[PDB]
Order: sequence, then structure tokens, then C-alpha cells
Amino acid sequence: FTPVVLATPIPEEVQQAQTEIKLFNKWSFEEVEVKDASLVDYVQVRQPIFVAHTAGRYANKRFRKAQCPIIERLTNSLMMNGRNNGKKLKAVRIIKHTLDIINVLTDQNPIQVVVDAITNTGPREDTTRVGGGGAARRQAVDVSPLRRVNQAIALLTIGAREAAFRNIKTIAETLAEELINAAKGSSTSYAIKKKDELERVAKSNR
Amino acid sequence: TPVTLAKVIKVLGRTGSRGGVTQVRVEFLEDTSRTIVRNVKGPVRENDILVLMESEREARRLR
Amino acid sequence: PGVSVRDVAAQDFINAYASFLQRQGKLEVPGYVDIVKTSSGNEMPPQDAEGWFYKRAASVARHIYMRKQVGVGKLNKLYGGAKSRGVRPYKHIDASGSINRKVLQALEKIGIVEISPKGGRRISENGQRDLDRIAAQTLEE
Amino acid sequence: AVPSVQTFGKKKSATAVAHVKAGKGLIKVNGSPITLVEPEILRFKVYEPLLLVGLDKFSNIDIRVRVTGGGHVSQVYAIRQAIAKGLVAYHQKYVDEQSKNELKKAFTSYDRTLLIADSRRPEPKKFGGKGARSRFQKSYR
Amino acid sequence: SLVVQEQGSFQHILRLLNTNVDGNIKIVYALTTIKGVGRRYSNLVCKKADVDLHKRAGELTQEELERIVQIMQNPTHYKIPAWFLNRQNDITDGKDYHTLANNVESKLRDDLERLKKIRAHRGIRHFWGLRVRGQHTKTTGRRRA
Amino acid sequence: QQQQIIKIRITLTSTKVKQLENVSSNIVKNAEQHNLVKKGPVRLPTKVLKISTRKTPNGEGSKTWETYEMRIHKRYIDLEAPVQIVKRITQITIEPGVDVEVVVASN
Amino acid sequence: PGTIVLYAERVQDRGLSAVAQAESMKFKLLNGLAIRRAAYGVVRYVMESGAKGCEVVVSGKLRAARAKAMKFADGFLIHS
Amino acid sequence: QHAVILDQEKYDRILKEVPTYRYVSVSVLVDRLKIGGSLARIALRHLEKEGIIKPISKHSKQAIYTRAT
Amino acid sequence: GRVRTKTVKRASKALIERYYPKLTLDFQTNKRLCDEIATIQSKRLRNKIAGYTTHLMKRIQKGPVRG
RNA sequence: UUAAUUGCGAUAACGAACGAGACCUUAACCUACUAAAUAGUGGUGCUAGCAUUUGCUGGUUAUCCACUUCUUAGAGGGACUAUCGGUUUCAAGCCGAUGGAAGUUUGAGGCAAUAACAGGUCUGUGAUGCCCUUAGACGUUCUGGGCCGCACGCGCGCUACACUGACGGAGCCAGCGAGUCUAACCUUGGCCGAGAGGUCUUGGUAAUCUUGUGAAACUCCGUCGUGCUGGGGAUAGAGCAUUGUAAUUAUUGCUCUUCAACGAGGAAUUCCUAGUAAGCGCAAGUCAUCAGCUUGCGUUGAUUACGUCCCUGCCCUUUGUACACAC
Ligand SMILES: [Mg+2]
Ligand SMILES: [Mg+2]
Ligand SMILES: [Mg+2]
Ligand SMILES: [Mg+2]
Ligand SMILES: [Mg+2]
Ligand SMILES: [Mg+2]
Ligand SMILES: [Mg+2]
Ligand SMILES: [Mg+2]
Ligand SMILES: [Mg+2]
Ligand SMILES: [Mg+2]
Ligand SMILES: [Mg+2]
Ligand SMILES: [Mg+2]
Ligand SMILES: [Mg+2]
Ligand SMILES: [Mg+2]
Repeated sequence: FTPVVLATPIPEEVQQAQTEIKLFNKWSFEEVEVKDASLVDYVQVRQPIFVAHTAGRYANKRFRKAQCPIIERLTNSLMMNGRNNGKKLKAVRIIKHTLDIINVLTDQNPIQVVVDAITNTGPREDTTRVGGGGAARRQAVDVSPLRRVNQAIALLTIGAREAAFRNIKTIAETLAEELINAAKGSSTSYAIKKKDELERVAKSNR
Repeated sequence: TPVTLAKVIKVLGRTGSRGGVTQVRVEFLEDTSRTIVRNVKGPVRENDILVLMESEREARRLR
Repeated sequence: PGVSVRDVAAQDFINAYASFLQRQGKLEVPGYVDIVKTSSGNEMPPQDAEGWFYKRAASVARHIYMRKQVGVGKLNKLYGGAKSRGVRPYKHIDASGSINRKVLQALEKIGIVEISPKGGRRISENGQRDLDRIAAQTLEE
Repeated sequence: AVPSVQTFGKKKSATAVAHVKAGKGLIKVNGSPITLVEPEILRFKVYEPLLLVGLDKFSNIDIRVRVTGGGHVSQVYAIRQAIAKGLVAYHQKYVDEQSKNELKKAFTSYDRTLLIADSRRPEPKKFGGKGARSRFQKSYR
Repeated sequence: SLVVQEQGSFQHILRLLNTNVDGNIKIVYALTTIKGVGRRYSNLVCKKADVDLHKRAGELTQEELERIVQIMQNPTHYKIPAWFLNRQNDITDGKDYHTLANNVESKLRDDLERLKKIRAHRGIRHFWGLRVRGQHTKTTGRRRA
Repeated sequence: QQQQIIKIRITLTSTKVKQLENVSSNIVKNAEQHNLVKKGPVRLPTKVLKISTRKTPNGEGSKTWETYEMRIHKRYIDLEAPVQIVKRITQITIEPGVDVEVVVASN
Repeated sequence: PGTIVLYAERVQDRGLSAVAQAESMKFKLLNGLAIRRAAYGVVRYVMESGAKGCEVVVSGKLRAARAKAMKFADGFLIHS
Repeated sequence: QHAVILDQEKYDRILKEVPTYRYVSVSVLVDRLKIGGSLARIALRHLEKEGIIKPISKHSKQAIYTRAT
Repeated sequence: GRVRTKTVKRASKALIERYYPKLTLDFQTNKRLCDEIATIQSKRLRNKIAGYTTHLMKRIQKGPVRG
């Protein structure tokens, strides 16, 4: 709140961040509460990060990746399809642009929008093959909250990647309209369509 | 469509031909003391809140 | 108050120094600019046909300023990149020696770099006139 | 002479060495201000040790950091670990213990890597594949 | 480092060295539809002609286009250093030529029967339709040539 | 000849660290009770000579590789001693498996 | 000349030397001693010399066109 | 199939349509108008020049603009 | 993954048999006392033996351990 | 119950040995020890160049002092799944949390039992029985050619199908190596040349010099703008070089030109659980020249599951056998 002067001049905009850790420098993690219960403690907010790059060990334990911040899990699912393996700096730039584009649209907080999209597009019922081979059946099961969060990020990023492929629209924007459509609930988004398909098969295969 | 919310008390075990399902016992958050056993596909543990499209169905694939 | 070429970001220093050299008009651009590729690992000439030599000169002057001694072979490796070998995989290829050598000779003729008794080229006293004055003007603008 | 500590931070192969002496607010990395660290999108990774505890407690300090080894990401993580550990070590030696504990708790609350080096090391490659675990493709026919 | 506007005095597809050069392509890459003209050659020719590199090839005047053709046809006369050309040290007269659109097919054909009439190995391989640069023919080239 | 500085450097190289450190200890001790001004034994980085071979004398089998290693340990000590006595004490008792190089400097 | 000198010294505890025993095994086999008799002899000589264990394998064709192996062990032997 | 050369009709359409765009970028100008990417990059800089579009993020490979104020 | 081999279990068994009064519930002093009451050829094996001895002493504090 | 015939137990068995484990090597910790002009750092005897008035830096160790944090390597220490809780026949153990450099056998390996396979190698061996040949030779050498030959079938791969990109400019960061006087090896710097390369010197038998191997991916700013297009780079022409006695059947490199398929791939199928997969290069082996190969190394760094016996394979128990050259 008050300027402190150092021999190396620290800019005002980065000196403001002392009072509150935001994302890159803008988005506050407050008022990003997960409306859909059963996904709290599997959608990780309430520990702000300045940037979606935290070289964390979320793979040693089973449920440890639930504590990874949901934006970083979004970035990790972005840097995908072979030619992009690694390249988290690229994925962090895409996510920074994506969140700006979301706030340029839909003036509401882009962290909230991505959280809504995650909650809205995680399938709640799925199927599983029973029987050794094609001559078998499909039996419906319920989906754990961790798998719902996992599959939500998978469907959202896979749809954004396929939309951005072979067209003028960049990956940051295709991800932005994919998140905005999934946040509202529109069925014009890839993730909502696939989730609706998965639940439809599950109810037909109960 | 009125989906219902339940909380996992116990993780019974692993069912399915390939073990990809987990049997759990759940209690209803709304109208508690209502306890059923469900099949779950993803990684699950105790206290997990799980959303069921329909409530009246007992898990049939055991052992 | 003191400003060196370390308080200024690299890109916006090289841009401003190259613009200074261009408006100063004594860099002695060799002449075979507009045809050379700056590397055999490249396949197109620089897109800034008129100012790319000045960018390269400012980049080399800053590189000398940060280091102690730099020769042409060091510059050739530094400005070298990956070469697309077609059906074969990529490989590092050094940049053009003649461009780097003539850039260094040009900065000698202007007084930015010196003979450097134990090697190649070294930053000059006037070299740290101009680079520091540019750094100050870039910071305060 | 002047109170000073010398600490280090280590990512995979990158090592940043931080000299932290009594001063008036210097925070330099390889002779350049902390505000110029690259890559630009990871700037706040090296801002975090500054911002997590307040800038008021860098006001009477000179910090100079030199980082080598590793890569563009690892050097940033080594830098931020060096700065955090240097602030804690300086307060351990020349400030009172409560201040050192509150700095240590503030850093650890956000990231353990800020003070503890990540222990993950590369797994040696094995014959019969391109990686530690991956194998060559077999065909059976 | 600057960005400038432009105005639409434009022509669509234009004949050039008996080749349809498509407008709406930036001039350096539009000229590459002429055989014998590559990206390096087109860029150098445009720089020699003093044509602006950002003119879209449908907004060049006739005199600029004829200047471009004059340079592509006599590159040596405008200080193109002859290591930059199609046909250095020509086999039958020793002069350095840069072959253009229809001559590219023609003098490729001349290179063919010259070897084929001296019965050189490369000419014989060309006659049979096989590889001529020593590739292994056991497992590749099995769907054409 | 009589209590004169020599600027000697004794470089010890071997593949067996135990005996290499015995000779190093002997040199440092003989400098110690003879009251020398010596630069302690500097240990250079170990050199690992690696040879990677296929195990099969023919080519049949799973492609199994061996990496044989030779480890070379290098140390050196700097002394300022009269030549005669240290020559007598260091020419003698040269332990096997350790190569000793003694060189005079004009620094 | 003089820069190289050759000395010899006696192998103390001869029965604990694999190379020496293998050479004596070879000589007895070359002379014509039966494979078992020579192998047992080496085995019990190494045992008598205080060895923790000994093992002698003989492989090849032994009065038959087919070739086989036979082991002669005594005492304690480790492998890994 | 796209307008690489700017004429008065498309220029007037740009001056009427880019205002009242919540989000403006190269892809938006290429899609919602019919100009090419090169023209869109020239247009984005030019419309910033008088300020009918406001810049939010300045990056190569992604520009983010919005309505002025 | 942490099952102790009979060599550790037997050594700790014998140590408790003849050195129970000298032993404690603390691994640090238990390994410091394994150094003097037993000859173990490895520091890692000694750490395991003293760790299983400490574990069996903790078990002994709540009812006897069979055998 | 464990990775384990690893154990706890049950018990006509008891006590043992090999194998497993232990061990060894390596990776990670040590502001605690021993020290370093072949590692580094701070002051400065001595300076010195700045912009300024101390921030950035260049220099000398009888052309200085000091020190060991970072590096090195000797000796040691450190983990024993510790503490706490839960659970188990409350045992072996398993799980979670805390702490910790480290808690997946701490990671990865090296070694690795018995009994075998008519597995491969007589084309590694001056290992070798027997057979064949031994002067018009199947010995050896020399010249030339072939091993690469191309209707086609299959396996390991490289490069791609693009904008999460190509291209241009700028930023610009590794670790593992190797290297010549026991002859030309690794090559800085200067000069010339678009380039490949050439040329004159230099340092290094090497923590010293190449080399901070200034690697590529990557970052930023631009150009391009969904068009087989400035994706892709096969095929082919002309020319300049380098290695070598010799380059034609193009050794390889470079320049300009030609600019194919290919728009994400069928039935089928491989590898993989964390610094792993994948991407990206670098060194080494080979090597006069030649890597799209291998062996290592680092750089960037996921997603998913911590499970089951459905498929495949292997092991065990019960069982049937007319099999034991063992389906
Ligand atoms: Mg796109
Ligand atoms: Mg054993
Ligand atoms: Mg073992
Ligand atoms: Mg130390
Ligand atoms: Mg066989
Ligand atoms: Mg062959
Ligand atoms: Mg290095
Ligand atoms: Mg094309
Ligand atoms: Mg291309
Ligand atoms: Mg070309
Ligand atoms: Mg060859
Ligand atoms: Mg090979
Ligand atoms: Mg298989
Ligand atoms: Mg029957």
C-alpha cells in the first residue's frame, strides 16, 4: 500500500502484489468458490500462486495431484500431443492469454469461469466393459470426484486443441471460448457434448 | 433432473474383471441415515462426495 | 544515477543502439548485405534488409561489453542455430564467419572494440562511452 | 567487516550463489537488476521471496546473485531459492531468531522449494531403450 | 521498425514469363510460381529492382514488373554474384546462366539426352527410370519412379 | 645446496585410492616434522574411463551391454624444501601402483 | 639393460590359488589321470589347505561323443 | 477468398464493426470481417493509433484488444 | 517393501535376549550401543538391526513378545 | 505378508547351506573436518575503465591479504520406513500425517543359485577334435568388381502432414565426454571467402587449453495467415569444396534451382507410472571420410493408475493321463 524504495527500483505494479497474491498479476483467488459441492478439495483454490508454473511433486502419491492448483493442472493438460510435450512456458503463456480473453468477454473473474467449466463438464456417471472381449456388456458406474476433475480438464483441453488445429483461431482463444461455453453450459462446447454422451450411454447401460 | 449427493464411509474393495471399479458404502447428505453401496470408476477415498443420477440401485458386481 | 549496459533489458538496448548506429551513419556496412543469409544453417536472408547489420553490430557490441574477450568463432557459434537437414534430424550450425568478422572490424573502425592483447576483441573506452550513454537514454525516456 | 552471508540455491544442475551483506536495497542477478530476469513469464518466481515477506526487509540489504548450470527454468528456481535462503541466513546470523523463524515459516507456507532443494535427479539410461524406463519397440514377427 | 498503411490499386493474376503469377500473394512469393525462381532468387531480384517487399504483387506497376523481369533474365548485369544461379559454368559454352520458366524443362531435357547419347551411367539410369544419386533401390521408390 | 628453496610439485596418479592416500599421507607427514611450508594435497576430479561393449562374442541374443570402468585418481602437493634430503626420502619407498612425478618450478 | 629386473617368490598357501590348482588339474588330466580322481584330489587338497570352500567343474566330452559337465564341490561357496 | 487488399467499403465496415467488439484480435478480424491476417495485424495497430481499440495484452502470436474505455 | 530378513530379526532377537537392560526405546542410543555390543560389518545393516531392536523394545513395553 | 522360499504364524519336524537380502558402484544431504594459482569467493596491498561518487566491470598472487559457501575428493556423519495415529490373527507388515536432504528395496544399477536349451558363436581367439584343401591352392597378396544391384513382401527407424507452426532478428542456458611430439589429435585468436572451407599463429599429453563445449528445443519482437501455403522436402539439374591413392554406382559438406507423396494413417501392434513418458539436442563408439544407429549425458518436462486377473505369459496347488523322442 505504501511505496518502499530500494536501490534496485521495484516497479509499482509488482510492489502492489505484497498485499495479495494474484495470478500473473491480475486475477484474485478470492470469490472463486466452487459452487458445485463434491468438487471442493478436488478443485484447488485458496492457495494463490503468482504464476501457473510450480515444479511440484504431485505424482509420488495417489491423491496428491488434487492439491495441485487447478490452473496448473490446466496448463499441464495443455502441453500435449507430442510436439508440445514439455513446453510449460508455452502453455503458461497460453493460459495467461486465455484468462485475459475470458475477462475481456464475460467480465467476471476468469479463474471463476475456468472453475465453473471444470464443475459443469465432469461426467457424473460412466460405463465399464464387463466380459472378456467384444462378446460382453457395458455396465454403468458412478464417477469419483477426482476422476470428474481429471476428465473435465481432459475434455476441455482436448476440445480446445482440436478446435485450434488447422484454423486461424489461436490455442489461447479456442481454449477461452471452450471454457466460456462450458462454464455457461451450451452444448456447443466439445466438453459438454462429450460429457452428455458419456452420461447418456451410462443411463442407457444401467 | 434431481441428482443426489452422498458421502463415502468405507471403501469395500476392487471389483470388475480388470479391477477398474471400486465398491464403496455411501450415506446421503440430504436425508441422512440413508446408506447404500455403489460402484465407483475413478480413484476414490473416504469422505469423498459423489453425485448419483439415481439413488435406488444396489451394487451388484461384488467379488 | 550510474547506468551501465546491465540495467537495461537486452532487446530494447539492442534496438536503441542499432537505431543510434543507423542514424549516425558510420558503421561501414560491407555491401554484400541484402544477399547473405547470416548462416549456412539459415535458408532466408534477414527480413530487415536495411537494418539487420545494425542489429547485429549492436548485439555484438553488447556481447563484448558483457564479456572480456570474444572472437569470430565465438560469435559464429553464438549466432548459429539449428539447421533443417531435410529428411535428417536437426543439428547445430555456426553462423557466418565473414559477417561476424566484418561486424567486428566495423566496430573497430568506429572505436567500440579493441585489439585485446590476450585474444580477440575487447570493449573500448569509447565503446563504454556510447553503450553507457545509450543505456542511460533508454532507461530515462 | 560488513555483516554478510553467502548462500546457494540448487535446481537440477543450476546453482545460484547469493552474497547478502548490509546495504540499502540492491538485488542483482549476474550484475543485472532482478527486474530483468528471463524468461519473462517466470519473473514472479524470483519475485516471490521478495513479495512473500514484504519488500521492507530488503531495504537495508545488498544481494548479489550469480547463477550457472542447468537451464533457463532451473536457473530461475535456483535464484529464488538462493535469495530466500540468503535472507533467512542473514537474519539467522545478524538479525534475531524470531525474525528468522517468521521468514522461514512464511517461505515454507508458500513453497518448500524456496528453502529446500528439490531432490529429484535424472535416472540413468539403460541399454535397450532411449530412456530410463522406455524400451525399444519389439515386433514379435 | 515501423508499420504503414497501403491503398488498393490492384490487379489480379498477371502473365509473367509465360507464367500466370497470382495476385494477392506478396511479390517475393508470387514470383516463385515461375520455374527457376526460388525464394532466395525472388528476394534478391526484388531488392535489386528496389521493389518494396510488402506490395502484394498485384499492386506493382508495369515498369516495376518489367524491371523485375529484366533482372531475372540478366542477373549478372545487376551485381548478382553468379554463385547464386541455376547453371554456372555451362557445359557447352562456359557462361553462367540462370534458367527460367520453360527453359528449366528444356535444359533439364538437354542434360538428359547428353548423358544418354554418351551412354554415361547417370544417363542410362535416367533412361531406365531408376535413381541416379546412388540410393538403395531394394526398399524405397516402390510406388513411383 | 644448503637449505635452499626448490619450488617442487609432486603429482601422484593411480587407480588405487588407498595406496595413493598412503603415499600422500607419507609426503605430508615428512613435510610436517621437517617443518615445511607446503600446499596441502589437492585432489583432482576422478577420471572414469568407460568402455561399453556388447557381451556376446557373436551377435545373437538380447542386446546386453557392459560398461567397464577404470578410475584414475590424481593428487598433487607443493613443497619448498632443500633438494638433497627430500630427494633421498622420496626417491626411496615408491609404493607400487602409484605413479609419482616430481617437477621443479621457477615461479 | 638394467632398467628392468625379474625376481621370483614362492606362492605361500599354494592350495588356495585357483590358477595353481587349475594348472595341476590340467597336468594330471594331460598325463592321463581319471577326471574324477584328479578333480577329487584338487578338491580335498584345497580343503586340507584351510579353504572355506572349493568347486571344480569339468566340461567337455568324456569318453562319449556327447559332451557333458560334472561338478565336484566341498565346503562353503558364495556366488553373489 | 480473403481480402488481402483494403478498399473503402471494407475500411468503412472495419470502422463500424470493430467498434462494439468486446474482444478484438487478429483471428476475430480475419473471421468476423473477411480480411487476411496480415491486413488484420496492420488494422489492429492502426485502430490502436487513434485509440478506437484499447490494448490489454501486447504479445507476438496473440494480441488482446477491447473497446476503448 | 520393508520386510526385515531373518538376519536382522535374529540379531535383534539375540540382542534383546542378552542386552535388554542396556537397551532403550531410542534408536539413536540403540545404534550407538549396537556398535559396542555387536560386531556388524555394515553401517546399513547395523542401522537395520538397531531399528528392529528398537521396534521390538517398543512392542515389549506393551505386553511380552512371543519367542 | 513382501519386490523376494521376504517374513509372521500353522506345524512331524528340528536346526542349516546356496540363491534373495546383506554387499558393491553410483545419485541426492553436510555453512561440521582436511585443503586447493589446474576450483571458487571477498577485500586490497597495486591498480584500472567507466556511468558516476558507488553500481557495472578489466586485470598481478616474493606484479598482495584472507577465506572455503558454491566446485573438487579423502575421512566421516546421516535413514533405521523415525515419531505420532489408524488398521491387521493387533504379529509380520500396510496406510496417513509430521518431521526430514532423502521415506517407491531412498532412485538406478553391478554381482547373482540348482538344473537345463542339441539356443548363438568353429566368421573374435596362436581355443579346438575330426573331415576337406595345401602350389593351376579353399594359404597369402595385387588390380577390378560385388557386398548398395530392384516387379515385390516384412521389421527397427528419420522427417513430416503445420499457426501449441514455419521463417527472420534478437535473448540466450547444460551435463556426460575426448584429445598430439609413444606425430599431427582437440583447436582458441587474427585474416580471407556467401557458404562449405582455406590460411597464418596459438594453447593443451589436459579441473590448466579447445571449453562457460554461449547445444537444441525454448524466450521475446517481427513477417506469414488456413491456401499442399512462407507446411513438407523427396526426386532431380548446375556449380564450389573437403577426406582420401582413388569419390563414377553420385563419401560428405555448401550454393542456386526442381518442389513428389503426405491433409494424422486398417486390420493389427510396441514402450511406459516421476525428474518417469515425451520433446530437444550434445559427447562417445564406429571413424581418413561418412549416423537418419547405438552407448551415455544433460535441457524442457506431462496426462493417467497406485489397481486387477479380463487378455497374454510365467509360477504354484488340486486333479486326469494309455505322454517321459515328455502334446
Ligand atoms: Mg490455430
Ligand atoms: Mg546368497
Ligand atoms: Mg543383494
Ligand atoms: Mg565445502
Ligand atoms: Mg547350442
Ligand atoms: Mg549389407
Ligand atoms: Mg559446463
Ligand atoms: Mg509448398
Ligand atoms: Mg519449408
Ligand atoms: Mg536454394
Ligand atoms: Mg561407408
Ligand atoms: Mg550399427
Ligand atoms: Mg504384447
Ligand atoms: Mg479322465
